[PDB]
Amino acid sequence: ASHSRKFLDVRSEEELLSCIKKETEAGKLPPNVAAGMEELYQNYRNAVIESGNPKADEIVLSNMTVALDRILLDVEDPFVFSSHHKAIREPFDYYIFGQNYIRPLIDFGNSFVGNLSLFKDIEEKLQQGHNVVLISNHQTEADPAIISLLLEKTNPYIAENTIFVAGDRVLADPLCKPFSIGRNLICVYSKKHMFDIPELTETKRKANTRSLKEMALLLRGGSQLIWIAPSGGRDRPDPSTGEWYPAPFDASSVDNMRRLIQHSDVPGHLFPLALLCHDIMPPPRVIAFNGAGLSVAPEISFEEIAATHKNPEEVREAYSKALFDSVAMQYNVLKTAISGKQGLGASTADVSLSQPW
Repeated sequence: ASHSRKFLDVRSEEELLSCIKKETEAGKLPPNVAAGMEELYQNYRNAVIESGNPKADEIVLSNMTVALDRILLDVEDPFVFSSHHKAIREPFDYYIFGQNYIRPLIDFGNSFVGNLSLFKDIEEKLQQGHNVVLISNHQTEADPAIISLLLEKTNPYIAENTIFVAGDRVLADPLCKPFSIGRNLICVYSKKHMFDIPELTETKRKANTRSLKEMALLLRGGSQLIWIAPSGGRDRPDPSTGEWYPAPFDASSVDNMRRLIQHSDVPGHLFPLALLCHDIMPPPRVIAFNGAGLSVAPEISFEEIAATHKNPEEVREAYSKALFDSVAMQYNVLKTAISGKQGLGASTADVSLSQPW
């Protein structure tokens, strides 16, 4: 069994669309995957053309041709994710593939980074051998790429070496897998969906145990940069007001992360991180060109929280809530800069915004 390379011979939208139909009729694409490709093509095309980019036609055809080639390759021979997955960069550079694919969807012109200088401080801690965990919200299946693209110029180390805790659809759906192959990951089934199919819960636990043992081993070696969203899912708009805010954190996931970092025999840090990009690829399909925001702020002192609270349970919830409140402060600044149309004027004493592209 060899890989079919027909999508690479495509030279137009018509040939690209016919190639989907031709591969489907030849039985090489299940109907759901063929439909998802059509949807992906149309939505991506519209978003890039809608953006006004002078090179939209070329960009769409190029990026979609490669994407469809790589998706088909995964349908033919599905990648299996190791507990810890290192980004594949050779012989096909899946990291660059994913960067290039998402780049045209971000309106850099209206995108913002909060507290850039702190990402440099994060690099200096990693240079010292410390471990750093970014405690973040999560908005789209493309978060890792969006994070990486916003920091690619100023902090390429972070952009390429961050290890994302991720799992579920992005590691299973062939439309998403080629993107994930190009990222460093710790593969974990979310608590959120753990019970969706009860017959599979034990299998998921066992897999999460392997991944978490591997993550602890990595932390023992030091210099790890890990991203995790303790809400365990993507943010959703308020059902009443329609307003988007970071989803509440699972305080136990936070506490587990803090404990691992404390018991790694290596100095570690948890920083609150906010990301704003739901418009680009929103959760329940839809793709749009839009500005994005990323911000980090200083670590919360667990000691101070422990010193001002009355018992263990209250301390754990207060610590998670302090991280959440920082993420939400930062997220509000990004929101104010972007949908609030304030740009850099949204800056506050806690969040200094910049556009370093």
